[PDB]
Amino acid sequence: MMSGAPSATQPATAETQHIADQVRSQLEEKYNKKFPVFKAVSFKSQVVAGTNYFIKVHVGDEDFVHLRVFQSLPHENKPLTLSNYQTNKAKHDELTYF
Amino acid sequence: IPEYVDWRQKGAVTPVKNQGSCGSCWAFSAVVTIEGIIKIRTGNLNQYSEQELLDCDRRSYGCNGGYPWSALQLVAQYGIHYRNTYPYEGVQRYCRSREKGPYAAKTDGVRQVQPYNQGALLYSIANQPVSVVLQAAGKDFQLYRGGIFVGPCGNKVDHAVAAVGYGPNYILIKNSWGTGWGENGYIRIKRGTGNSYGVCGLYTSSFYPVKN
Repeated sequence: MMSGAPSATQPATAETQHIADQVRSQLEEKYNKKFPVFKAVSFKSQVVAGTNYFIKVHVGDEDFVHLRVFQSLPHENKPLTLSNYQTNKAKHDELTYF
Repeated sequence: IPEYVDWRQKGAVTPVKNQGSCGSCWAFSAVVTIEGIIKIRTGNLNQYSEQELLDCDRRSYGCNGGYPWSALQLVAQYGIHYRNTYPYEGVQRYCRSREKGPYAAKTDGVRQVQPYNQGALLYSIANQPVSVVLQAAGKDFQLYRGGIFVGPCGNKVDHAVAAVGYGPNYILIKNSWGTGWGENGYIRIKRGTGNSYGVCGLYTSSFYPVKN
Protein backbone atom coordinates (compact mmCIF):
# COMPACT_ATOMS: atom_id res chain seq x y z
CA MET A 1 0.00 0.00 0.00
CA MET A 2 2.12 2.88 1.55
CA SER A 3 5.32 2.74 -0.58
CA GLY A 4 8.61 4.42 0.25
CA ALA A 5 8.47 4.78 4.03
CA PRO A 6 11.47 3.98 6.24
CA SER A 7 11.50 0.75 8.15
CA ALA A 8 10.88 0.49 11.86
CA THR A 9 13.75 1.20 14.15
CA GLN A 10 16.16 -1.61 14.29
CA PRO A 11 19.12 -1.78 16.62
CA ALA A 12 22.51 -1.26 15.17
CA THR A 13 24.55 -4.08 13.73
CA ALA A 14 28.17 -4.20 12.74
CA GLU A 15 27.02 -2.99 9.35
CA THR A 16 25.35 -0.09 11.04
CA GLN A 17 28.53 0.82 12.81
CA HIS A 18 30.62 0.48 9.76
CA ILE A 19 28.33 2.74 7.74
CA ALA A 20 28.47 5.36 10.52
CA ASP A 21 32.24 5.11 10.80
CA GLN A 22 32.55 5.73 7.06
CA VAL A 23 30.89 9.08 7.41
CA ARG A 24 32.34 10.07 10.81
CA SER A 25 34.78 12.49 9.40
CA GLN A 26 32.40 14.25 7.07
CA LEU A 27 30.26 15.01 10.15
CA GLU A 28 33.19 16.17 12.15
CA GLU A 29 34.32 18.46 9.38
CA LYS A 30 30.84 19.93 8.86
CA TYR A 31 30.10 20.31 12.53
CA ASN A 32 33.55 21.70 13.43
CA LYS A 33 33.51 19.16 16.31
CA LYS A 34 35.47 16.06 17.01
CA PHE A 35 33.46 13.23 18.42
CA PRO A 36 35.70 11.05 20.72
CA VAL A 37 32.91 8.40 21.01
CA PHE A 38 30.89 7.37 17.87
CA LYS A 39 28.60 4.54 18.61
CA ALA A 40 25.71 3.46 16.41
CA VAL A 41 22.73 2.70 18.59
CA SER A 42 19.76 2.48 16.21
CA PHE A 43 18.63 2.53 12.58
CA LYS A 44 15.94 2.80 9.93
CA SER A 45 16.20 2.20 6.32
CA GLN A 46 14.33 3.40 3.31
CA VAL A 47 14.57 2.07 -0.20
CA VAL A 48 15.07 4.83 -2.83
CA ALA A 49 17.27 4.56 -5.94
CA GLY A 50 19.79 3.31 -3.34
CA THR A 51 19.33 3.25 0.43
CA ASN A 52 18.92 6.02 2.96
CA TYR A 53 20.03 5.05 6.43
CA PHE A 54 18.77 7.01 9.41
CA ILE A 55 21.19 6.33 12.24
CA LYS A 56 21.18 7.28 15.92
CA VAL A 57 24.75 7.47 17.04
CA HIS A 58 25.77 7.78 20.76
CA VAL A 59 28.39 10.40 20.60
CA GLY A 60 28.81 11.86 23.80
CA ASP A 61 27.73 11.59 27.30
CA GLU A 62 24.06 11.46 27.27
CA ASP A 63 24.45 13.21 23.92
CA PHE A 64 23.42 11.80 20.51
CA VAL A 65 23.36 12.79 16.88
CA HIS A 66 21.07 11.40 14.03
CA LEU A 67 22.61 10.74 10.60
CA ARG A 68 21.07 10.55 7.18
CA VAL A 69 23.41 8.49 5.06
CA PHE A 70 23.05 7.75 1.33
CA GLN A 71 24.16 4.40 -0.02
CA SER A 72 24.10 3.98 -3.86
CA LEU A 73 22.99 1.01 -5.94
CA PRO A 74 25.76 -1.53 -6.00
CA HIS A 75 26.47 -1.09 -9.65
CA GLU A 76 27.34 2.49 -8.99
CA ASN A 77 30.20 2.06 -6.66
CA LYS A 78 29.90 5.51 -5.11
CA PRO A 79 31.07 6.09 -1.60
CA LEU A 80 28.67 6.59 1.32
CA THR A 81 27.49 10.16 1.74
CA LEU A 82 26.29 12.06 4.81
CA SER A 83 23.30 13.81 3.14
CA ASN A 84 22.20 15.44 6.43
CA TYR A 85 22.51 15.30 10.28
CA GLN A 86 20.69 16.33 13.44
CA THR A 87 22.45 17.46 16.59
CA ASN A 88 21.66 17.82 20.28
CA LYS A 89 19.50 14.79 20.13
CA ALA A 90 18.46 12.52 23.03
CA LYS A 91 18.68 8.79 23.77
CA HIS A 92 14.88 8.76 23.65
CA ASP A 93 14.32 11.02 20.69
CA GLU A 94 12.73 8.98 17.87
CA LEU A 95 14.62 8.44 14.68
CA THR A 96 12.32 10.19 12.29
CA TYR A 97 12.55 11.12 8.61
CA PHE A 98 14.39 14.38 7.69
CA ILE B 1 -5.58 -12.43 -23.70
CA PRO B 2 -2.32 -12.81 -25.66
CA GLU B 3 0.67 -14.94 -24.67
CA TYR B 4 2.80 -11.89 -24.71
CA VAL B 5 2.14 -8.22 -24.01
CA ASP B 6 4.86 -5.46 -24.26
CA TRP B 7 3.50 -1.92 -24.20
CA ARG B 8 6.88 -0.63 -25.16
CA GLN B 9 6.43 -2.38 -28.48
CA LYS B 10 3.22 -0.50 -28.84
CA GLY B 11 4.90 2.88 -28.26
CA ALA B 12 3.06 3.35 -24.92
CA VAL B 13 6.07 3.56 -22.58
CA THR B 14 8.45 6.54 -22.08
CA PRO B 15 12.14 6.22 -21.11
CA VAL B 16 13.34 4.83 -17.81
CA LYS B 17 13.72 7.54 -15.09
CA ASN B 18 15.57 7.76 -11.81
CA GLN B 19 13.88 8.73 -8.61
CA GLY B 20 17.18 9.38 -6.90
CA SER B 21 17.33 9.60 -3.11
CA CYS B 22 13.70 10.66 -2.58
CA GLY B 23 11.02 8.07 -1.68
CA SER B 24 8.85 9.22 -4.62
CA CYS B 25 8.33 5.83 -6.31
CA TRP B 26 4.55 6.11 -5.85
CA ALA B 27 4.68 9.34 -7.97
CA PHE B 28 6.76 7.49 -10.57
CA SER B 29 4.64 4.43 -10.69
CA ALA B 30 1.48 6.52 -11.17
CA VAL B 31 3.01 8.60 -14.02
CA VAL B 32 3.84 5.47 -16.14
CA THR B 33 0.23 4.41 -16.05
CA ILE B 34 -0.91 8.03 -16.93
CA GLU B 35 1.50 8.10 -19.93
CA GLY B 36 0.27 4.65 -20.97
CA ILE B 37 -3.53 5.28 -20.84
CA ILE B 38 -3.15 8.66 -22.68
CA LYS B 39 -1.15 7.10 -25.51
CA ILE B 40 -3.60 4.23 -25.76
CA ARG B 41 -6.48 6.64 -25.89
CA THR B 42 -5.10 9.55 -27.90
CA GLY B 43 -2.40 8.12 -30.11
CA ASN B 44 0.07 10.37 -28.29
CA LEU B 45 3.01 9.39 -26.07
CA ASN B 46 3.89 12.25 -23.65
CA GLN B 47 5.83 12.59 -20.46
CA TYR B 48 3.93 13.78 -17.38
CA SER B 49 5.28 15.30 -14.17
CA GLU B 50 6.17 13.00 -11.18
CA GLN B 51 7.34 16.18 -9.33
CA GLU B 52 3.80 17.57 -9.40
CA LEU B 53 2.38 14.55 -7.66
CA LEU B 54 5.15 14.69 -5.13
CA ASP B 55 4.49 18.39 -4.29
CA CYS B 56 0.77 18.20 -4.65
CA ASP B 57 -0.60 14.97 -3.29
CA ARG B 58 -1.48 15.86 0.28
CA ARG B 59 -2.52 12.30 1.24
CA SER B 60 1.09 11.30 0.57
CA TYR B 61 4.20 12.34 2.48
CA GLY B 62 6.56 13.57 -0.25
CA CYS B 63 9.96 11.91 -0.13
CA ASN B 64 8.91 10.08 3.03
CA GLY B 65 6.60 7.72 1.12
CA GLY B 66 3.05 7.74 -0.21
CA TYR B 67 0.26 6.11 -2.29
CA PRO B 68 -0.19 5.45 -6.01
CA TRP B 69 -3.92 5.40 -5.57
CA SER B 70 -4.11 8.93 -4.15
CA ALA B 71 -1.70 10.09 -6.74
CA LEU B 72 -3.89 8.61 -9.49
CA GLN B 73 -6.88 10.23 -7.82
CA LEU B 74 -5.30 13.69 -7.90
CA VAL B 75 -4.99 13.34 -11.74
CA ALA B 76 -8.62 12.21 -11.98
CA GLN B 77 -9.82 15.12 -9.94
CA TYR B 78 -7.70 17.90 -11.34
CA GLY B 79 -5.17 16.84 -13.98
CA ILE B 80 -1.46 16.76 -14.72
CA HIS B 81 1.16 18.95 -16.43
CA TYR B 82 3.88 17.85 -18.75
CA ARG B 83 7.19 16.74 -17.28
CA ASN B 84 9.04 19.43 -19.27
CA THR B 85 6.82 22.02 -17.59
CA TYR B 86 7.14 20.67 -14.08
CA PRO B 87 10.47 18.86 -13.94
CA TYR B 88 11.76 16.43 -11.36
CA GLU B 89 13.90 17.91 -8.64
CA GLY B 90 14.14 14.93 -6.26
CA VAL B 91 12.97 16.95 -3.31
CA GLN B 92 9.45 17.97 -2.26
CA ARG B 93 8.81 21.69 -2.70
CA TYR B 94 5.51 23.60 -2.60
CA CYS B 95 2.84 22.68 -5.10
CA ARG B 96 3.29 24.82 -8.17
CA SER B 97 0.46 23.60 -10.41
CA ARG B 98 -1.43 26.88 -10.41
CA GLU B 99 1.49 28.81 -11.53
CA LYS B 100 2.00 26.52 -14.50
CA GLY B 101 -1.28 27.37 -16.24
CA PRO B 102 -3.74 24.73 -17.22
CA TYR B 103 -3.15 20.94 -16.82
CA ALA B 104 -1.96 19.24 -19.99
CA ALA B 105 -4.39 16.29 -19.46
CA LYS B 106 -6.69 14.51 -17.00
CA THR B 107 -8.02 10.96 -16.40
CA ASP B 108 -11.62 9.88 -15.50
CA GLY B 109 -10.76 7.85 -12.35
CA VAL B 110 -8.82 4.97 -10.79
CA ARG B 111 -9.60 1.31 -10.51
CA GLN B 112 -8.08 -1.40 -8.29
CA VAL B 113 -7.25 -4.83 -9.50
CA GLN B 114 -8.54 -7.68 -7.40
CA PRO B 115 -5.49 -8.49 -5.18
CA TYR B 116 -3.71 -11.81 -4.82
CA ASN B 117 -4.96 -12.82 -8.19
CA GLN B 118 -2.52 -13.39 -11.00
CA GLY B 119 -5.09 -13.76 -13.77
CA ALA B 120 -6.86 -10.55 -12.65
CA LEU B 121 -3.56 -8.77 -12.86
CA LEU B 122 -2.74 -10.12 -16.35
CA TYR B 123 -6.05 -9.17 -17.80
CA SER B 124 -5.60 -5.55 -16.71
CA ILE B 125 -2.00 -5.49 -18.11
CA ALA B 126 -3.39 -6.77 -21.38
CA ASN B 127 -5.43 -3.46 -21.37
CA GLN B 128 -2.86 -0.94 -20.25
CA PRO B 129 0.13 -0.44 -17.94
CA VAL B 130 -0.71 -1.09 -14.27
CA SER B 131 0.71 0.20 -11.00
CA VAL B 132 1.93 -2.70 -8.84
CA VAL B 133 3.91 -2.97 -5.62
CA LEU B 134 6.80 -5.33 -4.61
CA GLN B 135 9.45 -5.86 -1.96
CA ALA B 136 12.63 -4.12 -3.23
CA ALA B 137 14.54 -3.85 0.15
CA GLY B 138 16.50 -7.12 -0.53
CA LYS B 139 20.11 -7.26 -1.78
CA ASP B 140 19.33 -9.75 -4.49
CA PHE B 141 16.64 -7.37 -5.84
CA GLN B 142 19.06 -4.50 -5.74
CA LEU B 143 21.73 -6.68 -7.27
CA TYR B 144 19.50 -7.83 -10.11
CA ARG B 145 21.17 -7.53 -13.49
CA GLY B 146 18.98 -9.64 -15.80
CA GLY B 147 16.84 -12.75 -16.32
CA ILE B 148 13.67 -13.93 -14.70
CA PHE B 149 13.69 -13.04 -11.05
CA VAL B 150 12.45 -15.80 -8.80
CA GLY B 151 13.88 -14.32 -5.72
CA PRO B 152 14.81 -14.34 -3.12
CA CYS B 153 12.45 -11.73 -1.77
CA GLY B 154 9.70 -11.59 0.81
CA ASN B 155 6.30 -9.97 0.65
CA LYS B 156 7.02 -6.97 2.80
CA VAL B 157 6.16 -4.68 -0.11
CA ASP B 158 7.81 -1.25 0.02
CA HIS B 159 8.15 -0.09 -3.55
CA ALA B 160 5.57 0.88 -6.32
CA VAL B 161 6.57 0.11 -9.92
CA ALA B 162 4.63 -0.35 -13.12
CA ALA B 163 3.80 -3.60 -14.98
CA VAL B 164 4.22 -2.80 -18.68
CA GLY B 165 3.75 -6.27 -20.10
CA TYR B 166 3.89 -10.11 -19.54
CA GLY B 167 4.86 -13.38 -21.03
CA PRO B 168 4.32 -17.04 -20.33
CA ASN B 169 6.38 -17.01 -17.13
CA TYR B 170 7.21 -13.53 -16.30
CA ILE B 171 5.59 -10.11 -15.77
CA LEU B 172 7.70 -7.20 -17.27
CA ILE B 173 8.18 -4.23 -14.81
CA LYS B 174 9.50 -0.68 -15.45
CA ASN B 175 11.49 0.46 -12.39
CA SER B 176 12.60 3.99 -11.53
CA TRP B 177 16.22 3.37 -10.77
CA GLY B 178 17.97 4.34 -13.96
CA THR B 179 18.76 2.21 -16.96
CA GLY B 180 21.98 0.98 -15.43
CA TRP B 181 19.94 -1.30 -13.21
CA GLY B 182 18.65 -4.67 -14.35
CA GLU B 183 17.63 -5.04 -17.96
CA ASN B 184 18.02 -1.36 -19.00
CA GLY B 185 15.81 -0.26 -16.15
CA TYR B 186 13.44 -3.25 -16.51
CA ILE B 187 13.07 -6.47 -14.54
CA ARG B 188 11.19 -9.67 -15.55
CA ILE B 189 9.81 -11.27 -12.45
CA LYS B 190 8.57 -14.90 -12.29
CA ARG B 191 4.84 -15.69 -12.37
CA GLY B 192 2.92 -18.98 -12.19
CA THR B 193 4.42 -20.19 -8.88
CA GLY B 194 1.03 -20.80 -7.19
CA ASN B 195 2.17 -18.19 -4.64
CA SER B 196 -0.79 -15.93 -4.17
CA TYR B 197 1.09 -12.89 -2.80
CA GLY B 198 3.03 -13.20 -6.05
CA VAL B 199 6.80 -13.14 -6.24
CA CYS B 200 8.15 -10.29 -4.08
CA GLY B 201 4.59 -9.57 -3.08
CA LEU B 202 3.79 -8.53 -6.66
CA TYR B 203 -0.04 -9.20 -6.31
CA THR B 204 -0.53 -7.20 -3.19
CA SER B 205 -1.72 -3.76 -4.35
CA SER B 206 -2.51 -2.76 -7.92
CA PHE B 207 -4.28 0.26 -9.46
CA TYR B 208 -4.81 1.60 -12.95
CA PRO B 209 -6.23 4.83 -14.32
CA VAL B 210 -9.63 4.84 -16.11
CA LYS B 211 -9.84 7.20 -19.10
CA ASN B 212 -12.66 6.41 -21.53
